[PDB]
Amino acid sequence: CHKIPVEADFLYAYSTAPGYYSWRNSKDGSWFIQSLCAMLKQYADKLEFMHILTRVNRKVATEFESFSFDATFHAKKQIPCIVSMLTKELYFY
Amino acid sequence: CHKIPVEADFLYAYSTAPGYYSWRNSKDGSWFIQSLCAMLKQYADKLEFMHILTRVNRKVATEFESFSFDATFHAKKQIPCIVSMLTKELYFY
Amino acid sequence: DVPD
Amino acid sequence: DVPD
Amino acid sequence: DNSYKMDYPEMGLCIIINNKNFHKSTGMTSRSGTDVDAANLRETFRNLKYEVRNKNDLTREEIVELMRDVSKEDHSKRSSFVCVLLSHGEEGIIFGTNGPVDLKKITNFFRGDRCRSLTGKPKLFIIQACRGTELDCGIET
Amino acid sequence: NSYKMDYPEMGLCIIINNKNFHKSTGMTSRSGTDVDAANLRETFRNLKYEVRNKNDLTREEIVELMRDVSKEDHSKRSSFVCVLLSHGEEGIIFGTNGPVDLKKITNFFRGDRCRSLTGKPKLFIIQACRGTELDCGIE
Repeated sequence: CHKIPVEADFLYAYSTAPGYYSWRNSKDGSWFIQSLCAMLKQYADKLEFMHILTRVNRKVATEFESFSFDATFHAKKQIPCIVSMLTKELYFY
Repeated sequence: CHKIPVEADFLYAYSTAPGYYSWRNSKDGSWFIQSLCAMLKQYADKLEFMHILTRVNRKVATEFESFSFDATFHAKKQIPCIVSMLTKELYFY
Repeated sequence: DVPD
Repeated sequence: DVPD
Repeated sequence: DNSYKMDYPEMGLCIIINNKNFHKSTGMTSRSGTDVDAANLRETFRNLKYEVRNKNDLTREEIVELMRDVSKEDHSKRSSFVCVLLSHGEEGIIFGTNGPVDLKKITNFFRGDRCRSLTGKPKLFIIQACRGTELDCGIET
Repeated sequence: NSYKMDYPEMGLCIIINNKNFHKSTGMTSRSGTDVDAANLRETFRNLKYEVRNKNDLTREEIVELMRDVSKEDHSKRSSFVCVLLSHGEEGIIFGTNGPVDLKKITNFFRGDRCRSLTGKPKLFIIQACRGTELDCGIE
């Protein structure tokens, strides 16, 4: 007599907190996707996924600050949002 | 020169997926808090918080299934939903 | 079991 | 830097 | 560097809002069994060394006022902050005994620019509450 | 414990890349998202994933693409990755001409609705706005 829920085993890696802008840079790419790719390149041979995404959080949170001539969009930060309905640990190796 | 986002360093451990019911046994208490307390008591000295929550997610998803005299409320499942804006790993010791 |  |  | 500094003198506050009985004008049942929950949480978090403060049957104002006032404490000597809410709810909403409170309103008091003594420290919110009325009918394995 | 990831293939990586939008929108074309997609493709070839870049899809084309992929035979794949690069708002991803619920896209992979992926991790990486609040920061 065994079922799992139909929404289990989904992971949502959103680029930004619910309600907020997500920042993209014109030449280097969106802040989130650069960090996600840098972090996987560094650690997907070393670290469970959720810990890779926690490092993507820290990177985006600390190494980016919007720059703009428009005062309303200048010196703005961003924090991505891990939404995990996963039931086990995920390793890419 | 070194700001952090103000929504950073939050962790929301929800009992259930967005949109969905959450389930509580009238006698043993809610499935989430049941499973959350068992996994912290077992792993809070060994595991990082995200991995404790993943195992909570697995316990709610597999070990619990609703029993109701109301056919419309009977044989339902639950998956909790971890939402991390955490920037580092979290160890309870 | 009952919803919340 | 541009909002998405 | 990769791990929050969990070695301050204290682990921090653990606030447990345990609503079991609702004004009938809200039309929600007594939440049977939630005290078992509240007792489990108190003991579980006693072992992780938290200062557990337990509050029972709070109205939407009592909740916002507890949370404002706790957000004004000096947390400089604390590692983390935990808040557990046990109640009815809808998506984004937690019920006081008399009506709904938005989650974002509670969480905002602890934003990094509003509660400076918790800036940089993990703020945990464990929420036992409905987020709507869909039903997961599941699937065999 | 941990998911089983030595099936013969790691799985599919579906990259939808929406840079240029229709008239009825008036949304800026999202410059630099091509750097993003090219970056994603090579990262995931290194993770031994089957990548498929699709570019500039209407909201109808998206739901179709996902319905199709959700009816494939995933039995020999460990996992499924999906990347959406586009404008957005809370719960919403923008096709080149208008918005889609993210739950419409994701519902095609619900365990009851996609049997070859039940019990296997499904990853949705989403680069999109979720609103219009700004984070100003502190300290």
